[PDB]
Amino acid sequence: PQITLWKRPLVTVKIEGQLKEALLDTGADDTIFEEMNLPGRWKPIIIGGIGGFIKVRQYDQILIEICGHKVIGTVLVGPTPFNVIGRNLLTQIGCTLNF
Amino acid sequence: PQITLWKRPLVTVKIEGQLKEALLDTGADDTIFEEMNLPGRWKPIIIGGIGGFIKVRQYDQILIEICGHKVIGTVLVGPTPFNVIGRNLLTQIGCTLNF
Ligand SMILES: CC(C)CN(C[C@@H](O)[C@H](Cc1ccccc1)NC(=O)O[C@H]1CO[C@H]2OCC[C@H]21)S(=O)(=O)c1ccc(N)cc1
Repeated sequence: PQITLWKRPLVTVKIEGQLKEALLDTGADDTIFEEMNLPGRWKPIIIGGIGGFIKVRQYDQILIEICGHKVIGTVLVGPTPFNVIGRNLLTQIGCTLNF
Repeated sequence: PQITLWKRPLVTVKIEGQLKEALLDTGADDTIFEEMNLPGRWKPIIIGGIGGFIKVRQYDQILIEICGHKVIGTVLVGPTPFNVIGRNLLTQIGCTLNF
């Protein structure tokens, strides 16, 4: 689908049987989510953004279904004010910016 | 132009005679830049991100030239680690996400 930018690019995602809206963020290298449980072992990491840094739990090989499209990749879990889909996953769906 | 997301969507920008690379950020409501002087008065404001908050000087009706396209709108100046082009300006060029 084509998405304009007059409103926040929210999309519903299915991840670990959980339904959530997520922000298609081209400014995000990686995908981070609010607190929720996921499969496998994880590494603690710190990510930097506007205003400072936050500690998050790093998880690899996470299944997310995004607007009917399937993807697997790294998903970080931490105190983000919003769920964002970063570029690590936007690529796999062939998402592009266009103007 | 069509832009893939395997690398950061950086673009060269011209703003107040200054050349700058900026991040096309669909996760950014507004456009912010690192410290720089711009003409006229400004209002102090606070913006929120993943790491926390920062105070920035708000300027309205700012001319920015982006990859050959011209736009005018609000541009904030503050301690961002990167210059980002938020949705307040991404719309005016008719930028869209596509997958
Ligand atoms: C700091 C930059 C490199 C931009 N980043 C993504 C960006 O889209 C954030 C994503 C974002 C969105 C909402 C809240 C926090 C962070 N946008 C943002 O900070 O927006 C603020 C300026 O315009 C306003 O719009 C809303 C918040 C304000 S980031 O959050 O820090 C980031 C960096 C690395 C990763 N892996 C994931 C996210």
